[PDB]
Amino acid sequence: EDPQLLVRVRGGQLRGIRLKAPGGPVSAFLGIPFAEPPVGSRRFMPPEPKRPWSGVLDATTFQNVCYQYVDTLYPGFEGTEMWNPNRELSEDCLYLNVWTPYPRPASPTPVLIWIYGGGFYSGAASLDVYDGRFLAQVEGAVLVSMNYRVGTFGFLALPGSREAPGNVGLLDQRLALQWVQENIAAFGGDPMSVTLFGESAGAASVGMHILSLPSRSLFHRAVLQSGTPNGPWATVSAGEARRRATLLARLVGCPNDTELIACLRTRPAQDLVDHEWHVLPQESIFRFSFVPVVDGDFLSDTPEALINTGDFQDLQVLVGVVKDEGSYFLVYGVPGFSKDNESLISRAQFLAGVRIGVPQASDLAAEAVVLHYTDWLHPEDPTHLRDAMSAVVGDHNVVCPVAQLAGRLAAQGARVYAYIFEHRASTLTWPLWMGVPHGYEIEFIFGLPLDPSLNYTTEERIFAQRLMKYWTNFARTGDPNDPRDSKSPQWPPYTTAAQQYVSLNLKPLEVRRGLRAQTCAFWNRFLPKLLSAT
Amino acid sequence: EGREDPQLLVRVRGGQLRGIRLKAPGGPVSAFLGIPFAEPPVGSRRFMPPEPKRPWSGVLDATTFQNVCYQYVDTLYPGFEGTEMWNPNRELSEDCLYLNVWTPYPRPASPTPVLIWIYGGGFYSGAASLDVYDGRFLAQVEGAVLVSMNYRVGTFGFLALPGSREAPGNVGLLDQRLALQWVQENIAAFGGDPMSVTLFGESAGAASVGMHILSLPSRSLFHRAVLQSGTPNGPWATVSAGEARRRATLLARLVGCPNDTELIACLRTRPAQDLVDHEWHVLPQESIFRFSFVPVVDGDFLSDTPEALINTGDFQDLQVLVGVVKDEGSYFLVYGVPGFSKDNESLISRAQFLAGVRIGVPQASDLAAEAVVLHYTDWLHPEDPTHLRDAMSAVVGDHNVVCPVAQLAGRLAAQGARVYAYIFEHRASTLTWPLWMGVPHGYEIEFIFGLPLDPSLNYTTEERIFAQRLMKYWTNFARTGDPNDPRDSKSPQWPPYTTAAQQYVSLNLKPLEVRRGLRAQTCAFWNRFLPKLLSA
Ligand SMILES: C[N+](C)(C)CCCCCCCCCC[n+]1c(-c2ccccc2)c2cc(N)ccc2c2ccc(N)cc21
Ligand SMILES: C[N+](C)(C)CCCCCCCCCC[n+]1c(-c2ccccc2)c2cc(N)ccc2c2ccc(N)cc21
Ligand SMILES: *[C@@H]1O[C@H](CO[C@@H]2O[C@@H](C)[C@@H](O)[C@@H](O)[C@@H]2O)[C@@H](O)[C@H](O)[C@H]1NC(C)=O
Ligand SMILES: *[C@@H]1O[C@H](CO)[C@@H](O)[C@H](O)[C@H]1NC(C)=O
Ligand SMILES: *[C@@H]1O[C@H](CO)[C@@H](O)[C@H](O)[C@H]1NC(C)=O
Ligand SMILES: [Cl-]
Ligand SMILES: [Cl-]
Repeated sequence: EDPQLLVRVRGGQLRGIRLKAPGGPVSAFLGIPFAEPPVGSRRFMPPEPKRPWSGVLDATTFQNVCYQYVDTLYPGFEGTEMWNPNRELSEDCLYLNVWTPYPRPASPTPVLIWIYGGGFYSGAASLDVYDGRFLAQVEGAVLVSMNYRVGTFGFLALPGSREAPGNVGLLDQRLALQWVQENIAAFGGDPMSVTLFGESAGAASVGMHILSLPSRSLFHRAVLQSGTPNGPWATVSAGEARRRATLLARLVGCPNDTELIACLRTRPAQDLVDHEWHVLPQESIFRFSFVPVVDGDFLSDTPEALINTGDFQDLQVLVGVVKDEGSYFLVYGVPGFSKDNESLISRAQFLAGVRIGVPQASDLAAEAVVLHYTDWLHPEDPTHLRDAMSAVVGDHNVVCPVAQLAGRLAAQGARVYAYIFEHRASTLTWPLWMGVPHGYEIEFIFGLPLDPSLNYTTEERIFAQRLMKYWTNFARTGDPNDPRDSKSPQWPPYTTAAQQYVSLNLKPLEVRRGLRAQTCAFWNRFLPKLLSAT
Repeated sequence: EGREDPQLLVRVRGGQLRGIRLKAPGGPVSAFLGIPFAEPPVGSRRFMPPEPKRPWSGVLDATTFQNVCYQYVDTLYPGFEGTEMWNPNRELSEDCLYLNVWTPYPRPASPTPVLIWIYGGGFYSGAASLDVYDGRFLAQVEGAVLVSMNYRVGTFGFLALPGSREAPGNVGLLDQRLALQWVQENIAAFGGDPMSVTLFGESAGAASVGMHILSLPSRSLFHRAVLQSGTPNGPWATVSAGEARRRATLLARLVGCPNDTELIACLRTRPAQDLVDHEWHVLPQESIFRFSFVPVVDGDFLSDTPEALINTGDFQDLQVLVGVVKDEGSYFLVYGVPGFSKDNESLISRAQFLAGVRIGVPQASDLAAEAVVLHYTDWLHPEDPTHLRDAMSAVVGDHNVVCPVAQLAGRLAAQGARVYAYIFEHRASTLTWPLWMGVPHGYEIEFIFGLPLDPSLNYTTEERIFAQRLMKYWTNFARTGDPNDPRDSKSPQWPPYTTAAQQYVSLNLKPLEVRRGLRAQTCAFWNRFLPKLLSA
């Protein structure tokens, strides 16, 4: 045995495993259950806390991945496989993971809680890019990551019903957060300093915890990477959720809510996943079938209303985007795009792409988008049109929604820091035209380049160390700047006045002003006004 | 005759004329001023098409400028050179259809290309006798034969009751056309080549030139054209027959008048000054860069809207030179946008900006106005007074001149014409308007005409060299349809404007510089998006 790998939490004893990190050992407690398996009659229902266990629970291996659709667009392709489940799929998946320095910290250490992305229909805390050993070893951080239900299992809703209230996947995350308040101290973590961070749907999830009162007492700071609670894809109305739920029911042979849900519960998991994608209202990209719902409960109102009228006085937030938020999504549905060629498109393909990229847009609105992104000096140039289609998708779904959030949070009392990540991993396997795709800053924040066997450049390894510092400094103090180091340059807070943000790349920090200011004014101020009349 | 300068006696279709020998910096020039080309359009001729001037007896004296067409006189800034320089400099009268001719002295031995100037003034003012349109420099230095004509403005030249016989509209344009025919028939007597006539004009004059390009009967009277800061298409150069009818009958009511015959007959009994006194009271909304009586789409002179005509016209054998000045809109702001004055910096608030936009784009809906505001707002400093002031200027300039010009250059180029484009960026050292206005509408004219060559005018030496360059460009273009000088490979060339490369040059003290895209993004907003917003 080894007293450093043995811990006692409210539900019982656990035994972790000593793991090897480039510069030393780390303690890892993997696959800890935080809820009763949400199986059988518990499908679609809120999670219940895990009942106490006897003996020493083995926490040396990752638990199962929540049941979800598996990507098959590019079989054998590293670029896609790296996001696919790396453990058995099962509805019994509510487990979390903890990494801590070895030996366990002498004094309470700030805690970082990761919430993965995957459009609310996929993902898992066991993926290699979320490996928390690096942050634990190098920065002495206590890192936690939980699995939460996705797809229909976590978000199918029949608003108002008792058996399928919606947002249970968000409640899974919340329960994991409560578990941290109650047990993290046993691992040397400071429950009084918990920072949530996540990417994409994970970022939107973090945003939702910021906007839901019951979550606010479970964390202190937040980081949203390439994702927000507001925006066109992160939420749906109660009406739209009901529509999709009943439509999915129909597609699988079911059928009063109770009856419908009861029948949905008798169906095999893969049956539900098989039809998940057939409930989307129009042909589109960056749209997901089962996502959080404005239930008037977890979310008292739309994220839009909540961020416009919220008081964020004592909150510190770090937000940012990658250089090419939209490239990735284009190959999943826009005619003319592929990872295998340059994807130089025609102007016609561009107008077609926009209708798919902004599925909710009227013809006039679509026209405005086209006229705004067309480069009138080279209106027919294939390369510009291709890069413009990427920008439309990235701006509409991430950048502008992020600019919007940064602005409201800053205007309403929060301390905000913003960035744009611009370094493309030397090991990226997607084509060059995609630039720095959605999700590729993660491996750097988690510190993977510090693993010699991964073949990153020496520069990349120094870069990752910088980023890890920023994130952990932010977790420690609510300020990413190094408290002691007297000449940086400094990363200034983001404000509505100066709108300052920094570029994260191999070069030293560079301060810039206005995050796609003109273009986001188009998306955030004009387009809305357009559709509410037309 | 007997003792007179034999070089100043000339005969034209209507009779004998005696000109005057004038002095130009580098030598003498011949000037024939105040030649009548039409019967005085007075009394029962008011509002009617011009009739050719009947022959006269004896030697008509053509040594001084004739009357200025009856028009509104600006008094916004009494005593101010900036405004006075455009005011009438001869007696006002409805008897005003006269033209002027400048030629080298002695008159050219072989046929010389002819340049015909058509003045601007929003179709409500102007005169060919203003100092900035003095043709002596172009005649003396480039050996050009320059002609300029007065044409009726305001109600006298554009009030129309479409379909009627007594006030068909566009008579001011017909006055111009009659002067062009007069040139075809008589310019040879002065040594001008009737087979090489280039029309050039600025603002309403440029719009006029554009309308001659779009009206078949005028096409046989000229060969090349220059449009400076103006176009026949755009929001101010024309009105629909319905709108002209409305304005004319409203003006009729305002002066006590009331069937078209009755109305027009009553209008003809009214004193000229009474018509001018109510001219401005017929505009549909509060606005700037909008004029009461302008060319009407009558389905005659203009068979269709200038927009339709430039989109479907064949401009195969046409060479055109077009351009704008650096700050087309500044000037207009002081005539109606609250917060703007020539006497202070005109730093404005964001609220004043939104209000200025409603006045500057008077025909825009609330949604359209918001679109303009959102497009011109600098979101990094949305409240900065200086940027707002400069943005208000840009809105007015782009909507009324720059984008309409870009639209025109594009259609002409795509449809067979040879087009050359420029942006004039030099501010006269002698300008009396405040610095914030930059290079205002109309201030490139004194340079094209060569005034800086006159020592007494106090222009800098560089300005004088600049003027000489411009005169060369314009006359080269008039001679060959190409502004470039064949005997000179050093000076960078001025490339034609094409839909593909969209090249145009900057005209300033520096040597020519080629640029691409004339306000391409912003004009796409005005020319492609705003309209579509309108179709809903
Ligand atoms: C009116 N009505 C609803 C009847 C028809 C209207 C068409 C709207 C649906 C389009 C959804 C966007 C394409 C996504 N899309 C589809 C799909 C869904 C419906 C139609 C065509 C394709 C897909 C389908 C299956 N079975 C399995 C995997 C995938 C898939 C996987 C990943 C991903 N990112 C997108 C995907
Ligand atoms: C529907 N209803 C008729 C009841 C109201 C609509 C009237 C709005 C018209 C505003 C015209 C823009 C200001 C021009 N504007 C006006 C004027 C016209 C109407 C109302 C207020 C001012 C002016 C007035 C007089 N008497 C004499 C000279 C000038 C003037 C002179 C030069 C210039 N460039 C512009 C000028
Ligand atoms: C600039 O001027 C605008 C127009 O006001 C006129 O000019 C000023 C200088 C005074 O002489 C006044 O009597 C005139 O009516 C003003 O509306 C504007 O506020 C002025 N700008 C500022 C803020 O100084
Ligand atoms: C790229 O491949 C896609 C599908 O494989 C195809 O539709 C498109 O035309 C190709 N583009 C190029 C660069 O040829
Ligand atoms: C030109 O300058 C002279 C010398 O100062 C002055 O007497 C004259 O009035 C000026 N004339 C002009 C055009 O301003
Ligand atoms: Cl005016
Ligand atoms: Cl006025």
